[PDB]
Amino acid sequence: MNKLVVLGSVNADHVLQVPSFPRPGETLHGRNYQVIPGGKGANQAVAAARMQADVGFIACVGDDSFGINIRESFKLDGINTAGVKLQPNCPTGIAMIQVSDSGENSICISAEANAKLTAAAIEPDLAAIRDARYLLMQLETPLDGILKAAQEAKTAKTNVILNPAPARELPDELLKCVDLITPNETEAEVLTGITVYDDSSAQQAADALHCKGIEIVIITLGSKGVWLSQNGRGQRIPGFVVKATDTTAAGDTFNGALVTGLLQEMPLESAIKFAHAAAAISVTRFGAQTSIPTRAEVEAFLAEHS
Amino acid sequence: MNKLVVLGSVNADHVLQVPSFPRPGETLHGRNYQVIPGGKGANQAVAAARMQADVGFIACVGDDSFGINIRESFKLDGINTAGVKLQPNCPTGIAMIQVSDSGENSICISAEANAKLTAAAIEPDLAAIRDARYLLMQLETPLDGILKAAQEAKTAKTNVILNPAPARELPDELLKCVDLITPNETEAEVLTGITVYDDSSAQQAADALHCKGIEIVIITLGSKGVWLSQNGRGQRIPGFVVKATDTTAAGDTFNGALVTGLLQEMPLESAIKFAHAAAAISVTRFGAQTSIPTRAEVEAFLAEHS
Repeated sequence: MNKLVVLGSVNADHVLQVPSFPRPGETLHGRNYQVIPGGKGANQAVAAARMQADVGFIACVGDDSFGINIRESFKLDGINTAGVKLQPNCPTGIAMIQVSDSGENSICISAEANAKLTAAAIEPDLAAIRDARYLLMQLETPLDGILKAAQEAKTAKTNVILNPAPARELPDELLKCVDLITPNETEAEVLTGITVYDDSSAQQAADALHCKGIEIVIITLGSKGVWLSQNGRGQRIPGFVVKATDTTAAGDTFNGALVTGLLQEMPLESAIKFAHAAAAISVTRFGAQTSIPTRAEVEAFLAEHS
Repeated sequence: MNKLVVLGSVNADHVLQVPSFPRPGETLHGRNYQVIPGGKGANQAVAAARMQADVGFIACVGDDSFGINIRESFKLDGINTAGVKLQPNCPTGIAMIQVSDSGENSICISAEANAKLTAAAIEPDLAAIRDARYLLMQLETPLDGILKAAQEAKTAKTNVILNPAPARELPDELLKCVDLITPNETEAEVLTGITVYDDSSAQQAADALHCKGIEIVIITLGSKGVWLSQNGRGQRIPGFVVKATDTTAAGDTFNGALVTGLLQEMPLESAIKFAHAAAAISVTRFGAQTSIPTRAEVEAFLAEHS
């Protein structure tokens, strides 16, 4: 059997470059069309697996031949595709982003197949949920599904991780079942109502978060730190003075790596440096699944910086 | 060697219902995304194949898990996949059609493989174009690709029909090589300067075409019917007492069937009627390249009316 479990949303991002934004009536001729596999659960697991983790994936994809072009694409990169199930006649999720590239980006996102990640949808995967040492999830899947996964674990012990991305709002009864949380400043706020900008206010979030049954709270503060708190012990990790590049996974690899730390007996602070490496290497990289570096890398990088 | 030859585009239509017209900044959670096979050049050759004709297709697709599956899909519909030149390291051509649930639409067109079709790319296809009796083509692929196709067709006594879709302004040198023309209200002004809305105005635009070397001029106006102007000796034709819902493949079925008619020796006057049926049956079906009826279906339909 397996030891790491990702529970999340695979989805293809349809990219096309246009000369300007749209408007009602006419049509735009586009250029450089590409499809980049994406979606948190898919990133935060290919992120893991490349660091050799003993990882399993729980996600829902469609039968639109791509949906199958990903169930292997995964399976090769280490990952156990057992709990990634094919939804019949539903496509895997999508993003239609017409580009500015003249300004900002118009994103139109569907959830399609990702909407089948429900309570009854992973009753067979609970086996793996319990016998696993960890569990990783983000909020691109329905809570109804994100929930049974958490609850099945806690009762039969397993630390549970939640990326609050993409930002929304959660019920208390759930955050109690989380043994961490790695929000981002602009998200993090919506979970409590505390605009994070400096060290002292960065602390108020945690306790407010902590107070909801959460042991560890690591709010990414982006270009400068990783606010860590183990029951209130707030800190700071100055990240990496490097040469940045695109957004992409970054917070997907980061969170993807942090869990790769914890499995190989690292203490958190040891991992957060490790994570921030991946979050520092592949941010000179770009794309999505194209960014993510290997163990050989990050470990080498850690050495190259001292 | 096949009797009818179609030259035109291929599309993939990425339609996803949007609930609010896209704007800058933030995203959107649309629903019910479908991938609907398309492209003018492609509807019409599929239209043709549905009316049991001898059709071959000359078009460009891509490596895409579509551009291959579509070519295999063609044959199961009886198509000469000869000239279906494929494209290495390139996606096909696409239409990103955002609904608005409602208000207005956002169709967004991408170039891609519908571009390789240049004068030079159809050279071994003269073989097909010359000995064939008809040539059907539209305006969604490169201009210099058609320009050569029309002339060697004419010089090889092969009839050429030009669907000027989508509407654009064209040079001479080519219009001297057309044997028949199929525009609408919107198409005429871009080539004859006439705003054409009724019988007196419809005779005048035509002439300009006539003055540009075009004999048979068929200006179709979906709702009100078609104005033919076969050398000035012209008339008005009521296309069946019907509607138009997915006019997408409507004027595509019209064009596919009309040439399918003329090919079976039908008189000009009778084939325009023939198409008018299939369009009238096509327009009542939801969907785009799925809104196309079978021959028996159209033929039987004809009996039921008069």
